[PDB]
Order: sequence, then C-alpha cells, then structure tokens
Amino acid sequence: DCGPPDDLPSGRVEYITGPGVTTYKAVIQYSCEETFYTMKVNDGKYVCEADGFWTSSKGEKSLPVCEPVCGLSARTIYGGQKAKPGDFPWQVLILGGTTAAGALLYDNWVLTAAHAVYEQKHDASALDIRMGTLKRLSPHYTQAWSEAVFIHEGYTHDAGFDNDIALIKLNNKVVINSNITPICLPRKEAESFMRTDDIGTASGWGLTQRGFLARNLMYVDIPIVDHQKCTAAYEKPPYPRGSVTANMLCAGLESGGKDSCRGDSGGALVFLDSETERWFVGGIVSWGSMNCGEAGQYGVYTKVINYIPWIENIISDF
Ligand SMILES: Nc1nc2cc(CCNC(=O)[C@@H]3CCN3C(=O)[C@H]3C[C@@H](c4ccccc4)CCN3)ccc2[nH]1
Repeated sequence: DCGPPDDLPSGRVEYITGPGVTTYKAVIQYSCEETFYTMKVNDGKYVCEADGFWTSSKGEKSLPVCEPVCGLSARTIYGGQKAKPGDFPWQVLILGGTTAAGALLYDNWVLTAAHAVYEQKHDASALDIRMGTLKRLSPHYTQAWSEAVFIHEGYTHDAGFDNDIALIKLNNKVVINSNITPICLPRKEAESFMRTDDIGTASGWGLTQRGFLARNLMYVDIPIVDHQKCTAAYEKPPYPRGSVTANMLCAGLESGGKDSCRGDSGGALVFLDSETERWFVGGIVSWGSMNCGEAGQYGVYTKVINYIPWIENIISDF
C-alpha cells in the first residue's frame, strides 16, 4: 500500500511489523551508524498512513537525516610542531594550482578560502582533494573530487581578501571514522570563545621557519588579536587602505614566532567550545605579510561566524 521505504544515506531501513509488509498501519524503523552519525528530524519510527505514504510520529513524510558527528579531536605553519593522528581529522589537502587546504564539513563538503580555488574553478578543472593523511605527499590517502565550487559573491579576486571564503561540494560522501571527521560550525554564542586573547589553533602543511613546505601536518596555538592592532598592523604600504575589514580576525604574537604562512591557505583556525567539548571553525587562513612569524605581522583570517547564513544557504540548497 505504501510500498518499499526509501533508503537512508548513512543509515538503513528495517521492517518492524514483518519482512515486506507495507500496508496500512505497518511499522518500519530508520537508524544511523550511531557511533559516528546522529539521527536528526525525528526518531526514525514511521507508520504507513491512510494517505498512502510513510509518516513519522510528527507527521513528516520525508526521510530523516544522518548527520556526521563533528569536532572530535585526539588533542581533547611557523613555529609549530607535528600533529598526531586524529588531532585534526577535518584537515583536507587541496591540490590544483598550488598546495592549499580546507576543512571537512558533514561528509560531502569542504570549507576553504576563495583565493585558493578561484583560478581552478573558473578554469573548469576539478580539484584534487585528499584527506585522512598526515603526510602531504603520501600515496595512501582518501580520494575525493569536486562536484561544484561555490565562491562567495562579494569576493573580488586579485583585489583584496574581503569575503575570502568558498565551499566545495564533493562528488562522493567520505567515510566518517576516528581518522576522518568534520569540524563543527560555530553556534551563535561561539563568539564567547573567540574574544581577544582567546586561543585558536591553525594547522597546515604551509611554510615553516625553514622556508619550505612541511612534509607532515603541523599546528600552532595562537591568540586572537585586538582588532585595532589588526587594522593598524596592515594600514601602511604596500597594502591597500582598508585591507582589514570587519569580516576578518587577526591571530598571532606581538613578539612573533607563531603564525600561519603560505601553503596554509584555506585551513581552519579552530577553537574549543569548552561546554560542548567540541572543536569548531572560527577562522579560515586567508592572508598576511610576506614575512610569516615576524613580530606584529599577524596572520589574517576570514571570520566564519559572519558567514553562517551564506554557508547554510549553499549547503541546504545544493
Ligand atoms: N603573518 C602572516 N602572513 C601570511 C601569509 C599567508 C599566505 C596565503 N595568502 C596569499 O598568498 C594571498 C594571495 C596573495 N596573498 C597575500 O597574502 C599577499 C598579497 C598583498 C595584499 C594585497 C591586498 C590586501 C592585503 C594584502 C601583500 C602581501 N600579502 C598566510 C598566512 C600568513 N600569516
């Protein structure tokens, strides 16, 4: 009467009343892989209704959603040290024009910087996306490819870095495990963890103090800089006036020695929601001075909390 149910992505169907019964008042049950995924919308119990279509205990006749767990880390680039497996399970390597990075969202999206993927999007060439690996050049990695690249509509390439943000839709769902896990998006009160002098963490394979790209994933803990000091650090030649906007945050040391650098573009500056005990993305590696690690020449990051409406619009509509 209602027919075979639809399959649940990252979940499955199980007939409760009997194997194959699909008639009126027949009961089925949905479920996710609860260890690394969590069911949303409803509790998964659906009863065939007189309308002739499966209906949940809340009246919905659409599937539920198996959302990946996010923000998990085995913890709990200039002047950093080597990450261990599972410290940054969201870290993504993006290979195209040059080496860049991103962060896994859900199991089929990658958050990165617009400047890192702009030339390859408009050249209509797919991005080579790798993850589940600490070594930049290892042959053993989880492979994915870009199905679509969305660059923020206010971004103007080669004309500053306001709105330096982009989303990549992966053509396949990646398997979620302790090795590969997305980063959480910040909640509306997440700014309480991103005040001045609050500590975030940048990770990447970019240039180190040696002046070469790192073979292994690195990371640094660095504090948020007062926005006046951020504006003042880059309000001078050769930078255009207004290079630092309200859509940006600075991070680093007035004495120097800890920074992001070239090759870290698109990586997530993450912060710990100490109450949920989950890591979330507060920044995206965007730009900064030529001399990474130099005193008062802070790294500049795109402010992700400003772009939650844009991210949710794109992920929900595509
Ligand atoms: N202290 C620190 N320096 C950093 C560098 C990076 C490089 C990753 N981003 C890039 O490579 C992008 C694409 C071109 N870029 C620059 O940054 C140049 C361009 C120019 C400018 C014009 C207009 C407004 C502002 C700047 C002048 C010098 N910065 C990452 C983190 C870092 N932390």
